[PDB]
This record gives sequence, structure tokens and C-alpha cells, in this order.
Amino acid sequence: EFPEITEEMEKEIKNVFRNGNQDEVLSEAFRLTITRKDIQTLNHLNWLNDEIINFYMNMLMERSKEKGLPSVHAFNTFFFTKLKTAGYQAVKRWTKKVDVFSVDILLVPIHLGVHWCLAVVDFRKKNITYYDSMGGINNEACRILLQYLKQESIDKKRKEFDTNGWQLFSKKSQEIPQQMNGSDAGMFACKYADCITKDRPINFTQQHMPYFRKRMVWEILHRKLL
Amino acid sequence: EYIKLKVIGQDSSEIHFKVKMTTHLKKLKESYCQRQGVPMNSLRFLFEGQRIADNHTPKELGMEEEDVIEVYQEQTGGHSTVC
Repeated sequence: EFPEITEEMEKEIKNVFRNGNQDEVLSEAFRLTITRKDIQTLNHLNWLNDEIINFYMNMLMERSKEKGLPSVHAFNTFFFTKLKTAGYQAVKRWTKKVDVFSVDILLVPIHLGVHWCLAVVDFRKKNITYYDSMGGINNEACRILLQYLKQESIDKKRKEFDTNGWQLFSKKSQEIPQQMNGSDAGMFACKYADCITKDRPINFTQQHMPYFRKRMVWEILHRKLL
Repeated sequence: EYIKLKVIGQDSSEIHFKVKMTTHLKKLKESYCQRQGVPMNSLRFLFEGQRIADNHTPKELGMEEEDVIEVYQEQTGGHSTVC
């Protein structure tokens, strides 16, 4: 649905957008912290930072535990850059105590210096899908993730990853809602992932973004997805 | 006391610490950044991928002699350009 932002929700949101101790912790979970600085990046058309994104991705993961939802494992936003610049060896230990082959969906948020995109591995559909709210193609990211799956299977499960039936693609500009400002890339990334982890068609547009920013502030403060 | 760690910046530079196994890593982080001349909130301390909270301890994280703490900076983004 697009549940309404209530009066008290507004009162609470406007409240944390205010001036205050920039480092003050406003929400805590997953042994992570979200400060007033972090919340501000959701304000106006500010650029989302890694703390907001990773935190949200972790909420998606929490939600994914319920019946009728695909299970999810979300890498943090430093993962892909580190895999790309150094190799598998530099990230292999990031998944001791997680079996990536035992969930339905891997979320890979991707930071490109000044922009955010999302890669998703879906083991049900057997494909590695890249999503850019500015319509860029990044099949090299997908390839890198395939190669990652091969190596992670050898290292954690001592068998070769079955490559048969896998598709690596980038969503085309006209298949997913695009951004139209210079700021909302983080928001598209998060909301793309929200729909995907609910198994529902992407049903929003740039028009919903100021609503989504304000709402996200709230969902983060109360550590509940609406 | 019980272990020596390497805190390695993403520019490849190292600062060595000797730390107690049951002590919170908050002071370690605040030392590092203070030493670097940067504010705390600009930095992110990972141990093999796991974000290190102010109340995390070496024991909790299963760290061993000579283990590595990686420092990452904040990532921000909004759009892509021309190239």
C-alpha cells in the first residue's frame, strides 16, 4: 500500500530533522547506530550515506524471516567495492558464519563514488540482476558476482558452483522507475530492494520519493517496515 | 594485554595497538581517528566485514593475535555523470 504519514509521524520526523548534536544516536539495532548526521541525509534532497543504506538493508533482512517472504542476506555497502578492487581473498572471511547458498536473495548495494546502484542475486530465478535508477548498464558487476559465487562455493562448500541456467543482466531504463534529480539514487536502491524482497512488482515513481524519504526516517526510528 | 592488532587504513597505512580482550573497542576507534586528525563519524571500523560497535570486544568478535581492523570512510551518492 502507500500507508499514510500520520500527524504524530510528521511531528516525530520534523523533530529529528532539527538542529542538535550531530553525533547523537537516534536509533539502534543490529548492533549498528544511526545518528542525527545520518538522518539529515534523508532531509530535502540530501545524498544518502552508507549508514542509512546498510541499516535499511538490515531491516529488510529482519523482515525476510517471516512466512511467505523470500529469505534475504544483505552484504554491506563496502563489500562490492572491496571485491572489485582487491579480489575474492579480501572478502572471503566476510562470510564465515553465513551460508549465502541457504537464502533466496542476496542484496548487493553498490557505491560508485557519487552514485548508488543495486545488484541482486536471486537463486530461485537463477539470475544476477543489476539495477540503476539512472539507466546505466553494469554487466561487469554481474560477472564479478558470478565469479564470487563460484569462489564462495569452493571455499565454503568444497564443490563447484553450477553455472547452468544463470542469466546476468542490467535492468533497462524503461523497465524500472528512473530518478530525475541529482540526489535520489540511494532512495531508488532501497525501494527497489524493498519491492524485490516482497516479491512484488516495482510500483513507484520519482513522484513518491519525498514521501519515501520522510517515511524512511520513521521506519528507521521505529525499526519497523511499513 | 592479550592481543596485538593491526588497524589498516584503506590507503594501506598501519597503526598497531595492544588491547585487552574484554575491553570495549570504542577507545581504540577514538584513538585511531584522533591520531588521523579526522572526526569519528567519518570513519567505519570493520573486522572481516563486520561493523565494529563501540561496545564490541575482541573476545566477542573472535579476534586473534595479529588480526586486522580495516578502516573505511563514509560513502555518499546521488547521481552518475557523463564520464
